[PDB]
Amino acid sequence: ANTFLEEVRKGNLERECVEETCSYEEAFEALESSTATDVFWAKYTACETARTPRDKLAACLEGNCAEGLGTNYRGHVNITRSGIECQLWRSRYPHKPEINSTTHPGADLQENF
Amino acid sequence: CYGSYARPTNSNGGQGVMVEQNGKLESQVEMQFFSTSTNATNEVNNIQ
Amino acid sequence: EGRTATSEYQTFFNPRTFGSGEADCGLRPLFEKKSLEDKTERELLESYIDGRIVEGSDAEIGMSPWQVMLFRKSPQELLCGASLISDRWVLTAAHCLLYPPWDKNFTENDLLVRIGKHSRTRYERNIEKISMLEKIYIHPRYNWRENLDRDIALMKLKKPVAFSDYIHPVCLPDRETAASLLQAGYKGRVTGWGNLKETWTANVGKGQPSVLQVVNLPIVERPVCKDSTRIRITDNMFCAGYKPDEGKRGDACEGDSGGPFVMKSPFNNRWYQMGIVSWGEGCDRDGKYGFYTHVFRLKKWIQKVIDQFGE
Ligand SMILES: [Ca+2]
Ligand SMILES: [Ca+2]
Ligand SMILES: [Ca+2]
Ligand SMILES: [Ca+2]
Ligand SMILES: [Ca+2]
Ligand SMILES: [Ca+2]
Ligand SMILES: [Ca+2]
Repeated sequence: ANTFLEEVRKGNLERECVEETCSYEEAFEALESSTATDVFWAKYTACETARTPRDKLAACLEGNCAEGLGTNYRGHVNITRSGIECQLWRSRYPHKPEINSTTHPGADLQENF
Repeated sequence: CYGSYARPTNSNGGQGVMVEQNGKLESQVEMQFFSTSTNATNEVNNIQ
Repeated sequence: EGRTATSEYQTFFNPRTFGSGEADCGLRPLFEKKSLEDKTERELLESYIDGRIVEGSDAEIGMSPWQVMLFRKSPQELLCGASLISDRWVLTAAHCLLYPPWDKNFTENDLLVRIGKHSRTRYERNIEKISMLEKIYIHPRYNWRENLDRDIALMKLKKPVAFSDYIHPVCLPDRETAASLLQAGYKGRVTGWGNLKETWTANVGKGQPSVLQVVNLPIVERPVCKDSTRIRITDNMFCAGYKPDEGKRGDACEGDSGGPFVMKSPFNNRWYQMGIVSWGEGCDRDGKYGFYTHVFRLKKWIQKVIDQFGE
């Protein structure tokens, strides 16, 4: 955002929307891949507490750790705290989830992760 | 732009070709609108 | 094949409360009374061409008389499938009626049944019939807490529906008859409209068929059936269907849940329903076949219901 003459130089997704509080416009401009754009947005949002420092935002981009209540987690662990198998979020077996893939598509709902 | 001239037509110094349409009475000037892309891409807000 | 050796049907149930016309189970006037063979019978023998998985095929007219469609009374919604066992008793999956975790707890006065339907979204007044449930019996051995064991539910209709070409009960195999048919290597038949796929899967891309659909599925080995699931499987449930090779998932999730699994018996020219199309791993998990709930042993139990209504 700062260093006004940045909009004439080429840019770095990391030298605009990472090491600096950025516009989703410059984010949109730099991303275009609107799926990953939503991903980066989701990042930003969850990383709202990971805005600083820089390496914290880098880790929040890695996504292996759940931020706060766990909106950002994108790992491969699909097991409950006590070893019970996780039911498919979209499937109705054995429970029909009021809160499921249709209601939360932006969390990247995997098989049972 | 360097060295580009175009004679006035109306009295108030506004350039514009007077087309022959039922005569030379009328001038053809169109209007076009624009809004922010990114800022008004995903959303709508009546894209003011 | 049966030639000059006719196995007669033995009446195990009294007609007074089990219903009349018991001797005429699974006999379609259009096909059975004129010895007309359906175009889909040529695949019955398990000695067929290298056992390649056959896609879904549309059933003929009047070839599914024992199928029943369990519908929501209010509002309008298709619920499940069911099997016609007699002119005054119906058999349906218990999970379609009772599932407190599913927010599903239906009384006798909240669901209806439709018999003899051709198209789900249409209404052909003359040939199809509707009925409203009155009494429901649940077997105490129905265990939905561990593996959906014994998915059995019995229903009684207040106003009986007489015999017709598109509505006719299916025969009930016993223990010896089931053993003989299963050791003969004959494929099973599952009829439905794809409501099982809607209920137990979120797979969007293959719309729910409003036309009567039929799928042929043979049986596989029981120890392999045990090894095919991470959840314990009782003897009352068995595997059926082709093995879905890697790269594609099988059609085990076709049809309606609670529907019949029938085989045309070669010894008496009759159709015997091995059990109920219950929930299996063929829907939720790829690489699995259809798991079906056995009801053939329940003959002695069946009369135990109508012995309550012998007044
Ligand atoms: Ca800047
Ligand atoms: Ca900037
Ligand atoms: Ca800078
Ligand atoms: Ca820019
Ligand atoms: Ca920029
Ligand atoms: Ca940097
Ligand atoms: Ca822009």
